[PDB]
Formats: sequence, C-alpha cells, structure tokens
Amino acid sequence: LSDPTSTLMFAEAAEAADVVARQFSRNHATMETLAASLRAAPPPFVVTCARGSSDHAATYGKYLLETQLGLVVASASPSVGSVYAAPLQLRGALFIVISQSGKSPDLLRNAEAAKAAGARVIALVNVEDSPLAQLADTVIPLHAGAEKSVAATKSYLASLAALLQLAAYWKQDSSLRAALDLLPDALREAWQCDWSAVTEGLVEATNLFVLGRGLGLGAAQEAALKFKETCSLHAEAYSSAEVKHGPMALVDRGFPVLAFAQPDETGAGTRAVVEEFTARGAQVWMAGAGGNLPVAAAPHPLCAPLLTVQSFYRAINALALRRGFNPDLPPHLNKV
Amino acid sequence: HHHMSLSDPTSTLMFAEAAEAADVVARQFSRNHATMETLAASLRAAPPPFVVTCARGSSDHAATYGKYLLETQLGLVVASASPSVGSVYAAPLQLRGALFIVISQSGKSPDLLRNAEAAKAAGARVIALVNVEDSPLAQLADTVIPLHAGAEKSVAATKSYLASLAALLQLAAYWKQDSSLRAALDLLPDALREAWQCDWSAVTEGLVEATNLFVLGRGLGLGAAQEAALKFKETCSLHAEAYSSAEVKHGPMALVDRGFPVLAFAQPDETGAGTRAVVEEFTARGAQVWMAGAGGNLPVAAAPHPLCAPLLTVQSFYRAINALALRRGFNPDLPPHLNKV
Repeated sequence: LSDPTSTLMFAEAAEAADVVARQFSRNHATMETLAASLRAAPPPFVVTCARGSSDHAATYGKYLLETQLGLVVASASPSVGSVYAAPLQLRGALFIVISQSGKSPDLLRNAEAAKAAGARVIALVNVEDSPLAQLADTVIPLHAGAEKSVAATKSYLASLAALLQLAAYWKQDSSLRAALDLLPDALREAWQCDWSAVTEGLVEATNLFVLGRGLGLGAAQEAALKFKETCSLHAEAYSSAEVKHGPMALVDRGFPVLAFAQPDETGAGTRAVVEEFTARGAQVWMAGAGGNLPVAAAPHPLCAPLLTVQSFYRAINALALRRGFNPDLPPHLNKV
Repeated sequence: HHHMSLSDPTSTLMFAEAAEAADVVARQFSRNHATMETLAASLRAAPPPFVVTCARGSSDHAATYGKYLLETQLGLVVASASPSVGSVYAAPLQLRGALFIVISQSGKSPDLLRNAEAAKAAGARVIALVNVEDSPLAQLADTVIPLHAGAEKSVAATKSYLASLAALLQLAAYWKQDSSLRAALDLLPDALREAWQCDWSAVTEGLVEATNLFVLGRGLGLGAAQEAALKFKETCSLHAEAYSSAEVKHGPMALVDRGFPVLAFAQPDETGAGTRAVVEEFTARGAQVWMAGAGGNLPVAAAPHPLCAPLLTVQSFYRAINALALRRGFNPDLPPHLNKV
C-alpha cells in the first residue's frame, strides 16, 4: 500500500511508549515486592525460558542481569525434548518465563518442572489469566494490550521494558530508576527517527547481516526475524564478536550490513572491519556510535536497544510495503 | 604451501585432517584417561553449583553440545560466557565453585583469556579443553584437557572440533560414572571411521547451485547444525543459517519457498514432536529437505550411544562440505572470502 501508517504493525509499534508508561505504573509495587524478595533470598543464578521474539528479549535480559546484578543467566530448552539422566539442579534459581500468550504446552511443562525442582518461577506474560500466569509464583503482566498484526511489536518492547524495571528495582539503581520515568518520551523520539536510507537501500536486497553485540544483541536478533517475516529477506543476526567468520565470509556488494552499535564503538566490529566491508562495495548502515542512522538520545545507556528497536519498526514496516508485502499478514499469505 | 586439485576431494587439508578425527579421538582418550579420572573424582567430591562455558568459533559450537550433554547427564545448568553472547568488558560474575570450561584450539584469544581470568578471580574452577598445551589459556587453567588433535593447517577446523566434542563426552562419562557410556566410548573411534565413509554425495551434488539454506538441529544436535552452517558460509560462500528445530515458526519457515534447501540433523532417539514433525511442513511448502539421522536419506554411522550421534553426523558432513566447496570452485583450506580457486 501507498500509506505506511495504515498498517496494524505501524499503529501497534506507535503504541509502545504508552504501553511502557502504563506497564511501569501498574507493576510498580509488584516489582518492588519481587525485588525485595530476591535481595532477601539471593538466587544462585538465573534461567530464562522463552521462544521466538520472547527469546530475543531473553538475550537482553541476560546482558542486563549479568552486568547489573552479577548473576549468571542460562537459557532453558522448552521445546527440545531432552531426556534427563538427572533432574536439573534449579533449587533457588530465578526462572524467568517470557511469553506473549502464556499457553505453549512446552513452556508450561518446563515451568512446572522448574517449580518442582525448587526454582522461583516468574512470568513476564501479556495474557494475565493464561495457564502460565496461574502457574507462576509472581506474574509481571506486560500490559501491551492486543496485537492484531501478525508482526509482534509493542509486545516485544514491553518484554524488554519489564526486564529493565526488574533489573532497576532489584539492584536499587536510583539512576536507572530515574531513567525509567524518561523512557516513554525517549521511545516517542525514537519513533520519529528517519531511517529512510536503510528502507530505500534494502528494497532490492536478497541477503543481509544484522550485527550486534552485548547490550544490543537481542535487538539485532529481533530485527533479523522481522526482516524474514515481513520482508521475505534472508537477514541473519550475527554477533560482531564473531565478525571474522560469517560476515567476513559473505559480506559483499549485494550482501549488505545493518549494525547496531553501542557508543563505545562496539556492535559492528572494528573500524578496519567496517572499512573492509565498504571497500568490497557493501552497503553498511550503523545505528549508534555516530553512525549514519539517527538514534534517539537514551536517558540511560541500558535503555538504548529499546529505542533502536522502536526506530527499526518504522523502517521495516515501510520496507515491507516497498517490497510488496503486507506486514500484518503471515508469510506466503501477504504478497500484495 | 599445500597444493590441492578442485577435481580431487581427497587432495585438501580439510579432507586429510577430518580423516584423522578417529585416530585423534582414540589417542586423546588413551592419553587423557588418568587426568579425566582425577578431574571427575574431584568434581564428585566437590559438586559445582552449575557450569559456564566460554569459547569462540567452532569451539563455541562444541560448547553448545556441552550444554545439552552436561544438563541431561549431570543435571547441571550450563550457561555461556562466550564473547559471542557476553559483555565486551570482562567483569566478575557470581561464579564461586562453578565449573568454568574454556574450549579453544590455540588457547591465545585475548578475550577468552580475559573471561577466564575473570572467572578464576571470581572463584570458579577453570578447565581448558585446548589443542595447544603450552598456550596462555592452558597456563591459567586449574586443569588442562589436551585435545591431542595435532597440527590443523586447513583454515576449516575439523579434527579439533570433533576432538572437543569427544573430550566433553569423556568428561561426562567419567564424572557421571556411567558404565554404558564408558563402554560406548571404546567404540566411538571406529564409529567415526564408519561415519567418514558415509556417502553424502547426493546432497553435495544437490547444493552446487544453492544460494541460501537452513541447517536444523535440536538440543544435542544444535551445535552440529551451527558448525555445518559456519562451514557452508566459509568454505562454500553459501548463505547457510542454523536454527533450532524448535524455532522454525520464528524465522526459517517464513523464507521457505519451493526448492529452498533445508538440511536437518536428527538424533536417533527423538520422542514427541521432533525433527520429522518440523520437516513435514517444510515438505508441504516444497522445500528441498534432507535429513541425517532418524532414518533420513543421508546415511549415518550406527551410534554406540545416542550421545555420540552428533559427532558422527559432523564427521560425515565434513566430507560432504569439502566436496561441495570444490564443486563450487573454492578451496576450503584458505581464508573466507579469499578462497576462490
């Protein structure tokens, strides 16, 4: 269509700032109670349990809790069908299930097993009366409302925001707490960032790397999923820590790079790496670290990936339509 | 410099070094027996609260096997501190008493060294699975497990990756005191020899003109899929991407059209909805779907124990991908993007 604003993906992504504001207001005391309980009985480590977009949120959760609380974060394996020669030793661990609908039988079985093993199960979940919420020791509703687009947007940003409020309150980080009050306005600014250069440059694309590292890796993972689902583009997320492998093998004219960088110039590789990509004739866009894509000013560095994703949703919505796809309908059913 | 021929798959360093893998595993198990018994007894006497792995490249794929191996066999949660998924700035994590396993062929990577120093300073027990025994990584470690793979001159790692999987398996067998797994390890070198003879020429020939591909694995097989995808990228200039078979509704199915190639690695003992359930939709969408394991159309060697199956799949895959690289005009022995013949 000729009006990018007319998609549900656009309307729902635009809601994210209001979603985050009301989520933090509604969940404040519940999060404080959970945070106090974790300080009183510190878990030995954390486990995230999630699929799809929610697992890309778990990637961000890992970075947040490892860097801010100093706790190791592992991933559960809900739908892998492992047979345990030994029960998994989860006693006292914090077991974080992230799920939009909270109904996946695999997630439920994994959460039940974690509880039986003595873990504390918390659910970051949008559907508050879901089977997962009923199971959890503590429920953190995402408060994202209904998503009618098949493309997840505000629900993913809400998952990141809930992890951030958990980290802020658990840590008692007064600086991050103050930045949470500023985060909705920053998301509103991020929604206005002009990423038309990458929309225009990818109309004819057939391959892409989305690079990220550390704080922004989960955002790169989600961006690549969005390119696959809405644009029928083989975008692949890749850690810039491993740029000497896949990206150095394949980046070329006709195989471009979108990089999410932190202000310390990490997330795209070194200057020499980017220069090699450019010398090959590859298009390279970078959001962050003075890159050629404009980004909103983050009120706290840990907020930055939410802003990056908020900006990217507008660019990818526009790109889907330019490529002849309706981002509100499933792949293979959405060519216009 | 080594000289090869595009018309002779047996002429590459990748072929010669992958062919060594069985000999490597046999001698590694013999040379490391006493060290492994000592380490395993010490871990039983002081059980760690959990495990953390740390690795780069193909070693990270081996660490992913280690996750599912130790979670299912020892019941220990395994997390990653690999540079791929970790912070730029090595910092203290709450690791007191945890087993911190670093896997590295050369043992020199500065950020692996920093992460291991951080783990030791935080009270972790650092063990290094390393091919270079006098490397900085080995010197830091509390226990060194040499891979005994010898010199690997191909840019494409083969025997060092298989040796890393094997070392994890011997550790798990000795630590768990699993007599059936111990006995199976005696048969593993010969099973690798059988795997090296499996005929995958059909998928080699089928992918000569491919541009994009998904490699699928699950649990114990996920690291194998990741290793295969990396080899496709580097040796063949093919945009292959690895996915967990549990995630196909979040990415891979979106791109699959008629003829889109999918290579699925299956375990021999899958229960419930597994690889065949996922391959079913791929075939309903007309993808070109190959499967190794579970009665699929790419033959695999009989596994002496299900935990061995991913090693046998990769051993076979290495022959197929070496041949595919040559058919596509590339020397798998030379660096990525610089290896067109």
